[PDB]
Amino acid sequence: AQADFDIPAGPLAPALAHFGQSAHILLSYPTALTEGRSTSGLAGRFDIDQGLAILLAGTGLEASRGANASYSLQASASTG
Amino acid sequence: DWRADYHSRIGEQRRLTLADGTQVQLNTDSALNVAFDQQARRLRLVRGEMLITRPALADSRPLWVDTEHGRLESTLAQFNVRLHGQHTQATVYQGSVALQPALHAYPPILLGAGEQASFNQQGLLARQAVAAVAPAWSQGMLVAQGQPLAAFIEDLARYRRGHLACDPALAGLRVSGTFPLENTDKIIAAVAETLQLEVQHFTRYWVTLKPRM
Repeated sequence: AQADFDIPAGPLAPALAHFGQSAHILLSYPTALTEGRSTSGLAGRFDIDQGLAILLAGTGLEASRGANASYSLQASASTG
Repeated sequence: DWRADYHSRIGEQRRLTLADGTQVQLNTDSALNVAFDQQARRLRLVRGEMLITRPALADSRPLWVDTEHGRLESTLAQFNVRLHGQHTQATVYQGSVALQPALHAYPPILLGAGEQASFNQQGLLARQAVAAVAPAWSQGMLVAQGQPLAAFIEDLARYRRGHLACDPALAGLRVSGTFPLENTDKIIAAVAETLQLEVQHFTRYWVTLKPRM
C-alpha cells in the first residue's frame, strides 16, 4: 500500500497527524511518546510502512503493527 | 428564488451542490436549510456540522451561514461550521469569514485562513490557530492531537447511535492518532488498547471506558 506524501520538516506530533491523514490509516499511539520531537519530513511516493519509518528517522521511535490493520509507535527496538 | 431543506442521518456524510454551484458537505446527524433570495445566499445550519467548499466566485449576493448564535459572512472562503449545544465553531481554511454574533453583530470579527473561533449570541468564546487545510471528517477521518479522552469520545459519539463514555478518572487522558470513520468499533478498540483501558460493553448502546485491573 502506497501514498503520496508532502510533509514538511517540523515538530513530530503535527507531522504524524498529517501522515495518518495522507495514508488514510488507523494510527494510534501514546501522546507522551511523540511530544517534543522533530522530523525532517517526508516528500515523495512511498509504501506506507517505509514512509512512516522515514518520517521517524532520528526520533528514537519506530512503527508497530499487530494482528489488526492498525498502526502504533514505540521506542526503537534494541539491537543487542 | 430557490429553497431546499437537507438532513443527514447518524453516521452519514452528504455532498450537496447548491444552485449557484457552491458545494456543501454535511456531516453526521446534521440539518441545513437553504434559501436563496435577492439579498443573499442564505444557509441556516439548524443542527450538526457542514463544510463549504468551491464557493461561487462571481455571485453578486453574499453567502451567509446563520446559526442560532449568529452569522458567518463569507468572502471567497472555504470553511467549516459546527453547532454545539451552547455555541457555534467556525474554522477557516481558505479566504476569510466575518463573524457577526447575534447580539453584537458590529463590529464583525474577521477570521482568516488557519483560524478557528467559537462564539455564542453574546460574542467570541475562544479563538486559535489551526494547521489543517480541511476538516478531517470531510475526508472520512477523525484526527486527535493530544485531545482529552472525554472530548474525543464526545466527538466520536456523534457518529454512533449509542452512548460512549469514560470513567471520570480517565477524562483528561490524552488521545493521539488518526482514525478512519468507516469502522468506529475499531477506533474504540485501538484507543482503549493504546491507553491500556478496559471497554465495558454490557448492553449494545452503552459503552464505558474503564481503568484496567
